[PDB]
Amino acid sequence: MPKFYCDYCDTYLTHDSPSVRKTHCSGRKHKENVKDYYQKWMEEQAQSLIDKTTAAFQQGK
Ligand SMILES: [Zn+2]
Repeated sequence: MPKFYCDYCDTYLTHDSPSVRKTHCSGRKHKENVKDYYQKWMEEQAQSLIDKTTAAFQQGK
């Protein structure tokens, strides 16, 4: 599966490498940006499953 995609940003990356993916996730704003993805999922508030995936993704303690 070439090319990478960020469901939180609704965009399609072109270089799915180990530095490009981390380069895309190298800004504290990316966390607040995720709220825009699940802001209207069901007219409610869902700020729990994000910490489980943002912290337990690959190398987060
Ligand atoms: Zn993103």
